[PDB]
Amino acid sequence: VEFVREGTQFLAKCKKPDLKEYTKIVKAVGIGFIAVGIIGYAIKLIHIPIRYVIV
Amino acid sequence: RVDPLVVLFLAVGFIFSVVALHVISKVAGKLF
Amino acid sequence: TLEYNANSKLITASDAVVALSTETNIDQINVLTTSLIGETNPNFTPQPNEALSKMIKGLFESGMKNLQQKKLNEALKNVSLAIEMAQRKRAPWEAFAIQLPELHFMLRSKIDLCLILGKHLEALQDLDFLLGTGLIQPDVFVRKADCLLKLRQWEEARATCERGLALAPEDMKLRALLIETARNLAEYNG
Amino acid sequence: PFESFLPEVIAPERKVPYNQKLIWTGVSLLIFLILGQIPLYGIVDPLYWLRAMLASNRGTLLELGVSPIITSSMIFQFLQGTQLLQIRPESKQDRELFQIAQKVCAIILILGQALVVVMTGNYGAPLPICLLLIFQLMFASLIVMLLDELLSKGYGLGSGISLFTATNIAEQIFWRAFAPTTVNSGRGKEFEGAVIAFFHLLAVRKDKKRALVEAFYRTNLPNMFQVLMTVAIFLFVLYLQGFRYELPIRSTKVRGQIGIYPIKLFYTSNTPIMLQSALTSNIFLISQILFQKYPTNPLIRLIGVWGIQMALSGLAYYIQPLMSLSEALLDPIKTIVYITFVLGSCAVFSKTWIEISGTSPRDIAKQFKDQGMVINGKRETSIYRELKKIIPTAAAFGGATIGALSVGSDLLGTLGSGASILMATTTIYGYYEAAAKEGGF
Amino acid sequence: NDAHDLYFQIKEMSENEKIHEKVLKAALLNRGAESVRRSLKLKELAPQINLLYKNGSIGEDYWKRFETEVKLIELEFKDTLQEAERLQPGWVQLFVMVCKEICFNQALSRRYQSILKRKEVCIKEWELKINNDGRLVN
Amino acid sequence: TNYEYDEASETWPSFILTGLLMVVGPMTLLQIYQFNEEVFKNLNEEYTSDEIKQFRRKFNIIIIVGWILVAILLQRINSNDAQSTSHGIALPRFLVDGSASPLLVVCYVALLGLILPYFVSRWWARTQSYTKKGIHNVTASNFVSNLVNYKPSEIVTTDLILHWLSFAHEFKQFFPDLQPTDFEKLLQDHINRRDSGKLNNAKFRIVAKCHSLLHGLLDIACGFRNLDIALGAINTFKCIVQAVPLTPNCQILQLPNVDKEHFITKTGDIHTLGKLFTLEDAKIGEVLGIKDQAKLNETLRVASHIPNLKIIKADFLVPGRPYISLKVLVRSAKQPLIPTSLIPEENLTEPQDSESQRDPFAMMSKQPLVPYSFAPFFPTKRRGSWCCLVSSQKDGKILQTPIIIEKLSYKNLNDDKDFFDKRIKMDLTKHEKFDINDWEIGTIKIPLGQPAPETVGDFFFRVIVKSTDYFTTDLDITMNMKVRD
Repeated sequence: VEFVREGTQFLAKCKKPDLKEYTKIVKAVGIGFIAVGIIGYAIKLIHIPIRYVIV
Repeated sequence: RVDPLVVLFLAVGFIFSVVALHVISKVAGKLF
Repeated sequence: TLEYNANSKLITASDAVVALSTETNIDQINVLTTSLIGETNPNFTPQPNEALSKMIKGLFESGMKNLQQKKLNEALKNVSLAIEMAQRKRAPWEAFAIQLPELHFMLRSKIDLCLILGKHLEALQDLDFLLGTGLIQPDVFVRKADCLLKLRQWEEARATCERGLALAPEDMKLRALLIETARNLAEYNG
Repeated sequence: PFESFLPEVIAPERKVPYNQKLIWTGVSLLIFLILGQIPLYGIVDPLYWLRAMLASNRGTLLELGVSPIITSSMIFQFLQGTQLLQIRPESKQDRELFQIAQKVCAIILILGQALVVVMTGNYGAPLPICLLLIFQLMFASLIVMLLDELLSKGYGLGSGISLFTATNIAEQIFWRAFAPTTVNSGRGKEFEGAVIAFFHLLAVRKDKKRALVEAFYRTNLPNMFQVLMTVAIFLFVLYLQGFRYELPIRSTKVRGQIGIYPIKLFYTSNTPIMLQSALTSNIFLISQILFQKYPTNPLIRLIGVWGIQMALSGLAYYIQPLMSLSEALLDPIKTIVYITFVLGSCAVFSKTWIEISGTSPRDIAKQFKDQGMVINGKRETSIYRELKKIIPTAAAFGGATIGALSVGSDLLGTLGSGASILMATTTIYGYYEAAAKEGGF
Repeated sequence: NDAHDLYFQIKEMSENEKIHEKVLKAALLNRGAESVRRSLKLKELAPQINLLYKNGSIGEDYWKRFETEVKLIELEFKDTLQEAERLQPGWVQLFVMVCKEICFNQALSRRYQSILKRKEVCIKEWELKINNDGRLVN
Repeated sequence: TNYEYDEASETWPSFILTGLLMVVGPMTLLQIYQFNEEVFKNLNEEYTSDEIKQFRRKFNIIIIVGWILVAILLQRINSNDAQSTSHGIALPRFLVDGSASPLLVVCYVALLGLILPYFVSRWWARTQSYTKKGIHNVTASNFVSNLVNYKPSEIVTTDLILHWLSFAHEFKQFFPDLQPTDFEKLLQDHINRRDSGKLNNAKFRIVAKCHSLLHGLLDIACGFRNLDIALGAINTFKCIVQAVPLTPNCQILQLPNVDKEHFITKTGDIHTLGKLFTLEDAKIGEVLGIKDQAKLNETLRVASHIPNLKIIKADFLVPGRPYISLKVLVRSAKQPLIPTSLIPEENLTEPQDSESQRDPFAMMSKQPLVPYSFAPFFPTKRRGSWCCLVSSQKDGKILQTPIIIEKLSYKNLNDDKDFFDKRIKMDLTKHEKFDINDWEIGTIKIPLGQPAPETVGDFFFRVIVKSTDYFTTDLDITMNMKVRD
């Protein structure tokens, strides 16, 4: 039960983000992840009919 | 020795070559 | 192009319009060959000449004697002639650390003479050359500030006074010059 | 050391700005991703785990993927860890020889693996087609290796392996969400994507009070509730990224430098989870192979028995992940032993990795003595004792939190594995924080 | 903007016009002086060009052009020394010092000659009114 | 596997519907979710020439269209009549098996073989040729090749810097037909307030582009640790901004409407703004020769607003890296001189907080921007600037790049405190409207950029702060660092 005690002590000693920082971080992460995923999805989609036609 | 545009041109040539080989092999059977 | 004279051994540019670098190099080659004509030894030495230095000192003394006679008009001409001779008829390959100090010492006396006589612009230009060629001491900044204020350049006057104070701040004349230039500038604005 | 004259991309002499780096990252990613859809020409042992972990798919030019590069790098990393190569930083020629040896062994490894797969694969034994097919794979692996070297030299935001893995994870998450494909099983054509089928049923069925309850649960195909769980866990793990410990530090060789040294919670998230996943995949592989080859034996039955395929009543049965709450309430001791195993595994893996990779508190203390930096409000002879009281506990708690998030995602049944999501988030947050500490658009 | 080809032109003209022999040595000393001056200039300009390059405000081609010029100047100087040796037997141990002095001396000579032209620029720029004797007449 | 396409319009309508909704919705929600006085921006447009106006003039529907197309598709869906698993795709049938079987594939082959590599190559060639400062590469090469073989004999004037500028390469792409001599002659015609005649649309463009080139020259000159050419650069930039030739009495010729043939001939003792304002109000009109009250008011109102600086307190600061601190008092050409003693000394001091200690320049980053300049002959509109450069005093070489400050408070110039005039000479500091807390004090900080010497003693420095759009009074002071350890 000492391990969770030290964990709680460490989290109380850490720094939790505020709103103005949390919103900026979430905006950046969301836009980056979406920009990667949408490209992946579109390139996986477009190549179905072409790979069908040429093959 | 090699610049980034060289690598990009190599990749584009490779891809276009494979696609052209597919389309020629397909049209060969369709025409004859 | 270029034409070669026979008897004068002087290379002259026969073209109509030539750049400045070509002219300077041609003049340098002319002076070099003119000195090599007189210098007879095949292995010439950087050792300075003697008779030329003696003539230079003789002309310098002849000019300085006019100050003892209080002849303030011909002494300047004599010193100018001595400087011209020491600059012209001295071979270029002579030692640097012996041709520089003589020129500096004579030019300082010439600056003092020209400033006392009443010519100013020539004094300012001589001071600027002497200060740019590698000699920075409070014996120059005072006279430069004096000439600048005399021919009415105030911002540069304060600038040079401050640079001068930035090397030997314990002087008693730089501070008076700073006060006077500050007053003149406050009048020039106000 | 030997003579080597082989192609390689050159690094820039000056630092490249943010935009010329971002555009190159994007275009390199687009090329690598198009290289993954086009099928081979010579076509006329399914390993789902290895092809999902190594960013590879069968039937395309990218069937090999980054596996030879990563295995060569791992081999040389292990050889350097065992102090056999005795690489010394006092010389640059040795480093050049090592980095060129990496490539000259990677190429022959690609050749060997490709020969193996063409000799054993399901393509067929029946020579010009064979040389064409081996040349195709050779050229594709060469191009992907050049792309890796380029993005690693500095023209790109980071390495290539992590970026490609995050790309595959995000692509799979979106494809499981907005899938346009349909299936017809008695009832009719139904969309395989959550939002697509949701809106389709909202539009054409016109019976809302039933359409909502039918589309929200969807016990057979992915639904919107799983999407809600995924976005919730995403926001949670993103909020969990800012947790860090900050101690004040100052310099002594040069005075007037006051600063703060951060100690985060997600120290080495990436390695332990993929290592443990590889081990579980290998164990499942070997257990299935032995159960197929041998009908029954004492040790064969004890290691694992497969049933309805899934393992049952065996050591491999315990290590398998839980599907839903039904299996959880069915056998509590199984859930207990599985949870303890998955937590202890990530804990010990984090510990051995922080001990091997050279990020030990003694190493940090020695590095501080090198830089001369000292704690702001503490003495010099106590810095190592202070790192001993912070680093191990932080690493252990981070590993435990990663394990807890993974088991929670697996029990909730999200669209993708929690390990994949956390890897994607931490690797993209690395890029974000690098751009922040550097400063750019 | 160089005095290298001038020596070759003088040599070619000597090949036909039968000019005196000391003019050749004069042109050679001129070429040597120019070479030593450019060598010193490059040696003293290297660090600041390097800083402007590492700052990222000059491009990439000029850096290599500079590095090439570094060795081109040395090659030219070596060829000039070889030509000097060919010109006179046992005349290399003194030529270096003679060149080292004439460079500085003619540098000072040019700086001093510039003042006659420099004097009227200030007149034109400040709109002074100076009569003879160099005094001010308001 | 092997899919089957929708040939009866059964699935792709909903596909396009959701694909449009998922991009429309964010747009709709984003749409529904959503100091420094300048008096020249109004007076400038009245005195500019008409041809310059002609030159300066010469050189959301997605939401609604998406909503309406979504409505059309929704109505089309509503109008339709609508154990092994059969895989199927949502794309229609004629996109893959109709008469357009080669169209799609050739379009994709084009988009992969032409548009991508060609565009990448063009963008690479466009962003690889430019230097970080914002100028071409050939221009920087020319500037450095001109500063390298530069004798100390030639005195830098305006003409030499113009002769360097007419060699720029960005002037060739604009007009590949002209020659450097034409560019030099054009710039001469601009500075002397002369008319080009036919090439006005070229002269205006080259003058408008001259700014970035002069900034590049200034930066490289400061790079070579050569001061005189930097000073010449700033002076020529003043000249080109104001459209006036550089002479002794220029501070009074920078005015809007003054006649040279009258001013130079009548008087020869008026050289600057203060000496000008010392005269009476009618005497100013009499000497300047415009004799028009409606026009004299404008020239007085523009001559009473160009800012002259003054030092109040400047000293070193020694953090891990030293940085100089300046305390200037921005004033106009009319306010009399106020002593330093009456300053309450409160605004001069700096509050010591952790945020201020971490980045002291944060406080300077707060002050407002500078207004629009008064450039009736510059083509565009320019903001004022202040270029500060530091120099040593032992040899006289610049030792860092010029830090170009931009933010400053010109509040002390406003027409509110017109009672504070110099022509009253009645000890106006003891007035009822005088508030020692009302006079604002700007602040400029220059990072020293070089490590402190390890020796112990006196070391002199010199900082210059020249204006870049007017011909006002500048700063030139010498401060010394007394390292003691």
